Amino acid sequence: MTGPNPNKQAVELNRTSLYWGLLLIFVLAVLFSSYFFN
Amino acid sequence: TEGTNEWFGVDDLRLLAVLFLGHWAILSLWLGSYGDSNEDEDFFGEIDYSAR
Amino acid sequence: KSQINELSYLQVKGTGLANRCAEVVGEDSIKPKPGAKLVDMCIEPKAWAVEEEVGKAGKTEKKFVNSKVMTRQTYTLDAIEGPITVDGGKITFNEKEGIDYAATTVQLPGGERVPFLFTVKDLVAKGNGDTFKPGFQMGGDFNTPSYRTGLFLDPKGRGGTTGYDMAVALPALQLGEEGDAELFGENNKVFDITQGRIEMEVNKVNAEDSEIGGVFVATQLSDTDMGSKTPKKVLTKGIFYAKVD
Amino acid sequence: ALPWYRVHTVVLNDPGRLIAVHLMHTALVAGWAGSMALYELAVFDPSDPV
Amino acid sequence: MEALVYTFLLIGTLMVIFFAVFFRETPRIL
Amino acid sequence: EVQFGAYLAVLLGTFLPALFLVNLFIQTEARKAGKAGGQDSD
Amino acid sequence: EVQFGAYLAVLLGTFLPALFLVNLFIQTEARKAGKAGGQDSD
Amino acid sequence: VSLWERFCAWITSTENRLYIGWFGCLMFPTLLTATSCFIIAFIAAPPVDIDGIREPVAGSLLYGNNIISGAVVPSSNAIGMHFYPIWEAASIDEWLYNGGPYQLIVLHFLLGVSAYMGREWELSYRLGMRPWIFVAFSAPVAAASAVFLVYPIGQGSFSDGMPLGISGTFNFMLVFQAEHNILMHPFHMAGVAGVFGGSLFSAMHGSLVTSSLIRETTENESTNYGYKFGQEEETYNIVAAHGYFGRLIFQYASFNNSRALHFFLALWPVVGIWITSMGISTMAFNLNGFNFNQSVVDSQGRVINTWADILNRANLGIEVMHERNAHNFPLDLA
Amino acid sequence: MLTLKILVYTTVIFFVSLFIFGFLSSDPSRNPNRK
Ligand code: CLA
Ligand code: CLA
Ligand code: CLA
Ligand code: CLA
Ligand SMILES: CC(C)=CCC/C(C)=C/CC/C(C)=C/CC/C(C)=C/CC/C(C)=C/CC/C(C)=C/CC/C(C)=C/CC/C(C)=C/CC/C(C)=C/CC1=CC(=O)C(C)=C(C)C1=O
Ligand SMILES: CCCCCCCCCCCCCCCC(=O)OC[C@H](CO[C@@H]1O[C@H](CS(=O)(=O)O)[C@@H](O)[C@H](O)[C@H]1O)OC(=O)CCCCCCCCCCCCCCC
Ligand SMILES: CCCCCCCCCCCCCCCC(=O)OC[C@H](COP(=O)(O)OC[C@@H](O)CO)OC(=O)CCCCCCCCCCCCCCC
Ligand SMILES: CC1=C(/C=C/C(C)=C/C=C/C(C)=C/C=C/C=C(C)/C=C/C=C(C)/C=C/C2=C(C)CCCC2(C)C)C(C)(C)CCC1
Ligand code: OEX
Ligand SMILES: [Fe+2]
Repeated sequence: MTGPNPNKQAVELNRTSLYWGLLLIFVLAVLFSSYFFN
Repeated sequence: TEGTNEWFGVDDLRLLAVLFLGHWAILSLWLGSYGDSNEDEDFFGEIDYSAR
Repeated sequence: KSQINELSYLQVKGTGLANRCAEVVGEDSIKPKPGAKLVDMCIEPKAWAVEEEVGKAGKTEKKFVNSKVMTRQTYTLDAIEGPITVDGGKITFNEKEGIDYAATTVQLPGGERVPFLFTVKDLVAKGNGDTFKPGFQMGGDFNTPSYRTGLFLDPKGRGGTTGYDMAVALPALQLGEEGDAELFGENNKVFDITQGRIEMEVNKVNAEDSEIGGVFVATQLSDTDMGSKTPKKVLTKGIFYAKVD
Repeated sequence: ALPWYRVHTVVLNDPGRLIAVHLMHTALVAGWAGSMALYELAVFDPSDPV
Repeated sequence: MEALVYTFLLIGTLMVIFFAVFFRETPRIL
Repeated sequence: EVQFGAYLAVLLGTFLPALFLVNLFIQTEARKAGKAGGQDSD
Repeated sequence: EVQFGAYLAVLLGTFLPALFLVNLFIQTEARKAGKAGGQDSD
Repeated sequence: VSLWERFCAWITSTENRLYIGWFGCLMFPTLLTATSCFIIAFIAAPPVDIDGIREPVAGSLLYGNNIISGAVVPSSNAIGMHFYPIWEAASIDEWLYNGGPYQLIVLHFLLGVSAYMGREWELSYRLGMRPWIFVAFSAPVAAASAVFLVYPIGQGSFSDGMPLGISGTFNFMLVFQAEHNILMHPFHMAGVAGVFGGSLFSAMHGSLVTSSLIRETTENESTNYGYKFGQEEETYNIVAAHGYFGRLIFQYASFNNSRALHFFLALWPVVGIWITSMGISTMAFNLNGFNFNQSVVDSQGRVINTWADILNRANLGIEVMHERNAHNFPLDLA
Repeated sequence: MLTLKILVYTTVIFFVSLFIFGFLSSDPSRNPNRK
């Protein structure tokens, strides 16, 4: 190895942006399912 | 020809030059350190710690 | 040859020599006697070809692609006996005994494995003239038996003369008036006999040694596993050798 | 404190890990083209190329 | 189509064997 | 007749990205509970 | 002929519990980086 | 200073990630070739004539198998005991038909496992350890060489060797039962006692340590975090677990010595698998197990059945059905 | 098929010779006791 990277950061996702990203996936799953099942 | 009674499976003459150049190419590496040493230096141990 | 007969058994084994037919030396004529009986006819094919649908530039006419044999050195026939009867117009041969079948398997492009029984059983040869000559050329029909004798058991355990006759681990197929008649073809095992046409051609004879040998060409039909598939036409070529006595 | 759409910007001031990342995209592109072509040979049928 | 799942389970099992040997949490005294 | 690869498209198109977004939230709350130093940091 | 509900059994039997065990590890390392107070806690 | 001394210093260095050693010079090339051929032959390999009757048995995944049924098929009955490498096969298609990769995998396996065993010796020498972990590993090396090497030798063919698979294992065990009667043989009896006993004393020793752990944690955190790595304090009251088992059976049946205790855990399985692997070996040369068929008779002389006669009728069912086409003559001499 | 065969005898007696001349390289003296 070498030394520890000084470019370590942390990732954040608040409770607000969770519900956006969940609803984004389910609505895209509702929309595109009917075409994939054909 | 499988069940021929030939030495080390050497079917053709070309496979010998493979064997001789394999043992000797590492033998010559080995003689670069453990060769050309004194063949007349003893010990009364069970194990020798002479040199490299 | 007699050169092969010089060797002992330990010098031949493992060398692939016993597979190969002899090489007859020189050309002359030999006349078959009244009681003439053929002694050591061996047949060995050197090339195989299976009739397929070939991919030409724009067309798909049937042509022979060759194939690589995968059973190793077990293809040669040997020790084939038979009397040489003299009809007036044409000398004839009818084989009687000897090892006259050699099962083998060749592989096509694509990975398909085609087994076929290579045989000369019940051969009726007919050739021009009476005496064997370097221009002599005989041939005729032979009967191919099936590749499997009827007591062969398939993976489910079904044969023609033994075994079950229904899908033994599918017990709900024989329910109803129809039964299992949808898969009827894979239950009925039918022993099949087809025809084959070999064409031999003597070109080198010894008369001082009474042994002939030349090039043949044989066509026959591959196996079907008792009606499991459509068999395919198999052409082969090679060299033979015979002792006319 | 990076958002989820800025997580891969830790490689801006790091040339040594700029390569290790660019090698990992390469190991996925090359592994695709190998495993796609293995998938296509199980599906291809050279019975009639006409 | 069926054997594609079996292959993915096998090489996927050999991945986590690779990461367990080389990226192991190295134990340290003190 | 429907395509049987669409069940794998939809149910992994739901679950795999949605389980991803849950993970970024759980480690967000763990860092906030990590710094806070009381009863949950460990 | 195979059962087409087995793809959903296996590929969710892999992914859903295995993505669960990843989450318990990521929040474990986030709490350790949360308390540590240097460059990653935030 | 020399190039060889700078290479011997690296190849015997314990400072490597994995110790290579001089046995790794022929462990790693052998086992990576046994591996890389196994993965290909298990996934993509055409069917194999095993019975020598030109009935090819499918064994790979691309030819419609699964994890359970798929297997690297042993070599042909036509080959038998002959050495069959790639260069003595005239094409790879002729090699894969006749059971090629079974000999390439097995022979590079038994060299690599007998070199993995010597590698466990070597690192014990360079670390200052007493040497004999590799003697405990002799017991699965004895058993691996019994079903892949010794049993094909005495039966005269690799086709009787063990198929590299899961369903092929149970084809191997059942056919070995009908032809050799392994269950009545006292060396399978001495290793069933080796692994039933081995799994007993494993879970019996592992419970008495975990029972007598010392308080070092709280009830919230894990039990395992009361052991700091490399500590010098003993992590369990061994007097406590001795007084428990000293009352659970009686007093004199308990090892107070932890060294003699941890030796008996290594004795019992390893001796049980040495003896078992020389059961397959002595049954490779057709010295079968016991045969008590028609042993109990009345005074009239009629045969009275026993449990061995019921066991015989199970052996007769497998004997008349194994290799159902390969036989032509009334006695399975092979 | 006689080109592959040449390649194997190279690779075998390469590593076999590393094995043979490995233990001839004063191998008992390579212990943590002394030297
Ligand atoms: C050559 C290609 C390339 C490269 C190397 C980058 C590199 C970068 N972009 Mg950029 N970008 C690109 C193309 C590229 N971009 C294109 C084409 C667009 C238009 C869509 C954008 C739009 C864009 C925006 C709007 C932003 C960036 C940002 C960034 C930075 C961080 C990326 C990040 O955090 O994402 C992390 C991404 C994830 C954690 C998940 C993304 C999930 C995606 C949407 C779906 C999954 C991807 C899918 C599997 C890919 C299939 C392959 C397909 C590309 C063929 C980084 C410097 C950010 C930036 O400016 O840095 C400060 C930013 O805000 N990019
Ligand atoms: C280095 C480790 C190693 C070892 C031990 C083997 C061993 C073997 N391989 Mg393998 N192989 C290896 C690496 C190795 N392989 C690698 C890295 C590859 C990838 C290229 C392969 C690829 C490969 C293939 C593709 C095949 C083999 C095959 C074989 C077998 C026969 C090969 C042969 O003729 O050996 C040559 C051996 C010798 C000439 C003998 C050397 C022994 C020396 C001379 C020591 C003896 C000392 C002597 C007795 C002292 C006498 C003193 C005197 C005074 C009397 C054999 C089990 C074949 C096989 O298994 O087919 C079934 C086969 O087809 N191998
Ligand atoms: C089954 C494998 C095996 C293993 C793991 C060991 C392990 C050991 N042997 Mg040993 N040995 C063995 C078999 C084995 N032996 C056999 C069969 C013989 C008789 C030929 C010997 C003769 C022998 C002597 C004379 C010496 C050792 C020594 C040693 C120790 C150090 C390693 C060393 O330098 O030996 C080198 C390794 C060998 C000699 C055997 C190599 C075995 C290979 C890896 C696998 C088996 C292949 C087969 C036997 C070779 C056939 C070749 C042919 C096909 C061409 C170690 C405990 C040394 C020691 O410490 O003694 C105190 C020592 O001086 N051994
Ligand atoms: C209650 C039922 C019972 C029990 C407990 C046993 C117990 C046993 N039987 Mg038995 N048996 C039974 C019923 C039973 N039998 C019945 C009913 C039959 C008749 C069908 C048989 C027929 C039978 C046969 C025919 C054989 C046994 C054998 C055995 C032994 C297996 C141990 C073994 O092979 O490990 C030893 C370990 C190995 C073989 C593995 C070696 C693995 C090497 C070292 C490394 C491999 C590494 C691997 C590739 C990769 C590692 C992981 C990687 C990611 C790094 C054991 C004593 C076997 C035997 O006698 O011993 C040989 C055997 O051949 N039995
Ligand atoms: C008066 C009237 C009415 C008349 C009738 C007469 C009458 C009264 C009759 C009744 C009498 C009657 C039958 C009573 C007898 C009672 C009796 C014994 C009945 C039970 C029957 C029976 C079959 C018992 C025999 C079975 C038995 C219990 C066998 C014991 C087996 C045995 C000796 C095992 C030892 C194995 C062993 C060596 C284990 C140690 C190895 C091991 C890894 C242990 C782990 C371990 C051990 C340690 O040591 C310590 C330290 C630690 C750390 C540790 O890990
Ligand atoms: C009708 C015929 C009658 C029988 C004839 C005899 C035939 C041959 C019998 C062979 C006897 C061999 C004696 C070996 C002694 C020995 O092992 O000591 C090793 C130590 C010494 O004891 C330890 O010894 C130490 C004292 S001292 O070393 O002994 O001085 C002491 O510190 C320590 O506490 C103590 O545990 O003992 C132990 O650690 C316990 C293991 C005992 C193993 C012996 C049981 C036999 C093997 C089990 C059966 C096979 C297993 C597989 C079965 C499938
Ligand atoms: C092969 C591997 C497959 C990889 C797939 C994995 C990645 C998949 C998921 C990533 C995308 C996640 C999007 C997160 C979303 C997210 O977290 O939002 C938050 C994000 C930015 O938020 P901030 O900058 O406030 O973030 C602060 C940080 O603390 C957290 O981000 O917003 C966006 O990036 C743009 C807004 C998109 C928000 C969606 C708007 C559309 C609303 C939904 C519309 C549907 C309803 C329609 C009704 C008609
Ligand atoms: C380790 C490492 C790392 C990391 C890496 C990463 C992070 C990676 C990524 C990865 C990725 C990112 C991956 C991806 C992958 C993907 C895939 C694998 C996919 C697949 C898919 C599929 C196959 C699909 C299919 C389908 C279905 C299912 C249904 C329908 C149809 C289809 C076809 C669509 C780094 C460099 C940092 C560092 C060093 C080391
Ligand atoms: O190869 Mn496998 O199994 Ca031994 O027995 Mn004889 O050989 Mn065959 O029969 Mn039964
Ligand atoms: Fe213990």
